[PDB]
Amino acid sequence: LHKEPATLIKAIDGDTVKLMYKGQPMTFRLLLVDTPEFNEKYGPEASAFTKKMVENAKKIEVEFDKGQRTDKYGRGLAYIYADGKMDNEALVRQGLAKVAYVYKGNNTHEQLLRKAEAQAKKEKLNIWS
Ligand SMILES: Cc1cn([C@H]2C[C@H](OP(=O)(O)O)[C@@H](COP(=O)(O)O)O2)c(=O)[nH]c1=O
Ligand SMILES: [Ca+2]
Repeated sequence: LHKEPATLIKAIDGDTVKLMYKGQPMTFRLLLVDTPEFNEKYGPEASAFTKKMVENAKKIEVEFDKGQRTDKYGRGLAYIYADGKMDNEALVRQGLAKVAYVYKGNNTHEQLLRKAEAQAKKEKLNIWS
């Protein structure tokens, strides 16, 4: 996989963000995770966590996987990095997302994220409390 440039347009919630990618605005949905909706328990914390990561980043990058690059809603499907740190993994490691929506052929980082979930779960963090 390859990292490509993007710039923040605006945070949306724990697992979606609006970025400018190849000069076009698009909403990105984070691969392989599910944060609670803003209206649910840990939803505000998930939203906050992603907002902070992307707004503080000097460099945002998007990494597509091998499979579909947009979903049925026209959202980009990617791993999103803030100064080299992957938000997808970070939200899971913090107990602010569950590994979810693991579809064949867009699952390159599946093991890495499950390992993070196992550790968040061992620590009883947030969702796992
Ligand atoms: C993360 C992801 C979501 N989706 C679709 C599946 C779900 O369809 P449904 O809306 O029919 O439930 C939806 C969940 O996204 P959200 O968790 O943002 O609601 O997004 C994909 O198709 N591929 C993906 O990789
Ligand atoms: Ca969600």
